[PDB]
Amino acid sequence: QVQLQQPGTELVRPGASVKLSCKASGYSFTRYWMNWVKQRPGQGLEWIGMVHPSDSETRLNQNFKDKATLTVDKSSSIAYMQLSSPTSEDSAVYYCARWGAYYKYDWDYFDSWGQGTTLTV
Amino acid sequence: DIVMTQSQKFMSTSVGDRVSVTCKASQNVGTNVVWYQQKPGQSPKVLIYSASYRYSGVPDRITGSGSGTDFTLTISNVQSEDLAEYFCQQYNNFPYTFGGGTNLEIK
Amino acid sequence: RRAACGAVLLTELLERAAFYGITSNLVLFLNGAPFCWEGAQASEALLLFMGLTYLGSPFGGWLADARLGRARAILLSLALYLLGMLAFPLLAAPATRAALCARCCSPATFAGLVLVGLGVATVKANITPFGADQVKDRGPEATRRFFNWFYWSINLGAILSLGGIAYIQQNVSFVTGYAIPTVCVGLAFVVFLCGQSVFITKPPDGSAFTDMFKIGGPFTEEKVEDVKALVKIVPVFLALIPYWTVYFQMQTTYVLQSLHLRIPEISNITTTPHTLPAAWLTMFDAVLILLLIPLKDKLVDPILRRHGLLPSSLKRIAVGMFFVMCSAFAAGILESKRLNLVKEKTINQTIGNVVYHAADLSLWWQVPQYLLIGISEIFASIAGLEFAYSAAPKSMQSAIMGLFFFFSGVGSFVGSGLLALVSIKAIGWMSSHTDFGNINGCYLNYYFFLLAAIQGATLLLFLIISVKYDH
Repeated sequence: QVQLQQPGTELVRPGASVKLSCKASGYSFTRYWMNWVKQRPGQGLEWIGMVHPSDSETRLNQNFKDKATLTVDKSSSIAYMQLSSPTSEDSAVYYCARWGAYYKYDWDYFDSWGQGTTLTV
Repeated sequence: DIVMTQSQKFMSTSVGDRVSVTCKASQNVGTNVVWYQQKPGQSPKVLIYSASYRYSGVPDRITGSGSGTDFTLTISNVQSEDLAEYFCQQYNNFPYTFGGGTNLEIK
Repeated sequence: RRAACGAVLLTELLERAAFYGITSNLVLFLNGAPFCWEGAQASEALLLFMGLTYLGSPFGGWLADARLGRARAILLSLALYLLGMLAFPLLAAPATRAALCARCCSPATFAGLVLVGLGVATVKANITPFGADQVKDRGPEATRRFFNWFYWSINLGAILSLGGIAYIQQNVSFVTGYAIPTVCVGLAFVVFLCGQSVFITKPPDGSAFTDMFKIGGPFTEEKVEDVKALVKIVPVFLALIPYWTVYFQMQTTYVLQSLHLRIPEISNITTTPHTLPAAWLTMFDAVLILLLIPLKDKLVDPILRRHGLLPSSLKRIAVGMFFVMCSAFAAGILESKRLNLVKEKTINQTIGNVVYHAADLSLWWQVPQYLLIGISEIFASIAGLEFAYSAAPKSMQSAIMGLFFFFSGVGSFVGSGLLALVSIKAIGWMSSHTDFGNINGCYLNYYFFLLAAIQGATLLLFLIISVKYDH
């Protein structure tokens, strides 16, 4: 019943600030790393940052530094990812993947994904 | 930044046949490769972790093998459900890098 | 003389560098292609090699004390060492592997392992009493100083090996990663041959064991006092067995815990193109000992001698046992804190090519648990060698040192058996280590506390036995 709810279309304008949300429910939010992946329409997936919603220790991707900023609202159990000044090449499907790996369990896979928010600029 | 190359972008297969998608890591990843299956209009679903294991619910026809640099996901009993893009992700080093994606073209 | 006492230290440094360059990445060498050994076959081969290095030590000492002499036995054992080492660069290199070739390349690698094990055993049994003999004529204080610097050379060889040889083996190549240990053995042999012109050599005494094997009387006073000293040194060696189990279990479980603590990864050398070797995690004890032995010899030892504290080597072994028990307790505390920490925050870090699941606890939190153990090797280890040399009979010093190393190996294997015992489902302290490969579900804190209790009991028993030994 692990559900990472995603909004869907997130049409914005270039140069603005975008805050994609991922409502994580059905599981203990603050024990698994919440990663964000980006799939362009005609390319493959690109892992863009992870955040642990217990210390908010974000292990961002170097290609996505200063673009993405991974935040967590633990009160509502939501993981936010903010793109600053998204140009024309930032339009893609952003999945909020979980990471199934924690105390005693060396599963090490993305486990449960979000439906993917289609950011269009 | 391990460039995880899936040199075959499109695999064409038939129902009941066998297709082995390949994935060559840039470096010695080890048994640290996860194969995902993104169905059309769906989020990727983990198929095979550690490059040789099987997630719960995989129909056991989708086997995984390989280690180090070369990895392979073999479907020996391709049904009509296996019409999806198969992604080869490495978690051996950060940042996690996916494969270019290989999609089965059922004929 | 300083030339002989420098040649011995240098050849021991090179021998230790070769040994640690073999052991550090032996399991992964056989596991990886093209050897394609099984998961446990490489570990079994390494265990057999270490067991050979420990079991051949008393026989390596008897060979030097009955047939060949201390000086010539080290030369022969280093020649065998080099001959067995030559297999590994030959096997790793694919051009020369065809000549040599529990797997496809089993015979060549097992012959190499056997030869290197016998060489290590004989060198370890013979080179430390031979090294002590150089300054033996200058008193027991000179012998103690030489043993301090001999352990420093051992640990410097370990530093060089686990730092450079392991890194080259894992992140550069296994041909040039295994050729350097062979060159180290060759350099040790060359150094010993060159220093033979300055070494102090005691001729062998073949009959010395015969009288010991037989029992005014039919034997002289010296030949019965040798047996009287042997039967007094045997109980002390036996009482050190649990210390050896505890310490060799530290050397493994501390690394296991290191791998599951947040290791600060380097973005320059241990970055993505390369890997962080798992030998660097074993290198911390030797790093600390490198800085602790000069402090002991220049500062701690003169003060303890001036004020008369701890004159006997057995009291020093006892304080080393106490410090290693304190290290076990500190490790248990740190592991309890870690297991509390890895329930809501587990990070992934790659060591070699294995993705360990560490806690959000800095690796340097092992500094209090390692410094103490370092002090242990300052006291319990070095003084042990002293007691294995000073208390040995004059004619069978190499044999007694080999027996001391054999009992060290018996302790190591008893510790391996104890770790396997706590891994059973009935106890389950370390049972959850094969299903997933991480100690995050394993009660390593309870195991560390068990090691601390075992070491406390051993320290009490050793105090009793040391009091009896000195009357």
